[PDB]
Amino acid sequence: GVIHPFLHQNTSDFMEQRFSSMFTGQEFFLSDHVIKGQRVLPSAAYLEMARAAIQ
Amino acid sequence: GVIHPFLHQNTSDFMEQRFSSMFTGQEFFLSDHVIKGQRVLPSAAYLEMARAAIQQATGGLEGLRFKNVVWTQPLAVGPEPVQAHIELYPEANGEIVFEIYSDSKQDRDQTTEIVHSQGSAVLCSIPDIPSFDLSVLQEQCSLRTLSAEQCYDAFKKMGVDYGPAHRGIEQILIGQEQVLAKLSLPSSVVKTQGQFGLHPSLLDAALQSSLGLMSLILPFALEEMVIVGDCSSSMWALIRYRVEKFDIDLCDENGNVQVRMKGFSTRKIANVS
Repeated sequence: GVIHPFLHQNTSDFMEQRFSSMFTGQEFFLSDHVIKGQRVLPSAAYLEMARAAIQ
Repeated sequence: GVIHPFLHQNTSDFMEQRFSSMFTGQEFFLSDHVIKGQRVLPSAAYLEMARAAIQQATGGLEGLRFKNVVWTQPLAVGPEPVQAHIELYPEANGEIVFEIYSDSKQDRDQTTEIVHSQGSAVLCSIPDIPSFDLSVLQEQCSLRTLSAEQCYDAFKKMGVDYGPAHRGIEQILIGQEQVLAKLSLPSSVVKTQGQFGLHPSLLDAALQSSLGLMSLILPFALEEMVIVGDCSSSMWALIRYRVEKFDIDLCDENGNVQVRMKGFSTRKIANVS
């Protein structure tokens, strides 16, 4: 399963700590957040993503 | 899904590169590899785990070398799935130290890490190993021939029950201080040939073939291993008795050495009857 709605999988390697997520547009934070006709990730989402990743 | 049959998920953190896998015991490398009544992860699996882990941690090739590998404890998977982990520690000299352990569920106590395998790895170049003339080796190993039925009957008698996925020995030709074993990926698992670099069936068959040299128990150790190329569906294991050390060359149908193992050692126990 997913680690976190914004952190789908850990993909870290010897060089960098990294997390990766495939956003489809059906998630509530995308389908219900439409700016100028296109689904866009909310600014707040980046802060939550960084927080969870650091945790 | 899983990254690799032995690497289910990446769990690295700022402290360590790490991969984690929950083994249920239904996988072919456990249900068909029963020693003394228990499903046990084949020793060969550890090397493949480490190989796969390194390939992920470096961003993926050939020319990998393991050195000073040890096998300390068996990973038995009973009715409860077992949580295994591999941690990789890189060093400045280019060497990668790996440790493969599992979480014990010692009730009334707090979980503790049980170490199953340790070793080092280095990314080195591919050596130009001369091909073996399989005809000459077959001639040198003409003292006796052991069929697959004979080998796995002996194993079953010793309490080692190899299921279909781990009956890679087709026959063993016996020589003096050496044997030459014909190996083949059991048709049960041919589909999976591409999921592994060091396929546990073939490599475990190579280690099984050490039986031909005339019991071996844990801890095990390996001085050196070099991955030269890919494993094939049909292969040969040239085993040479070199203290209590022997060497194994895994070769393709033409005698090319795809995997060279130097210095296998295992604890000697008296054989009963």
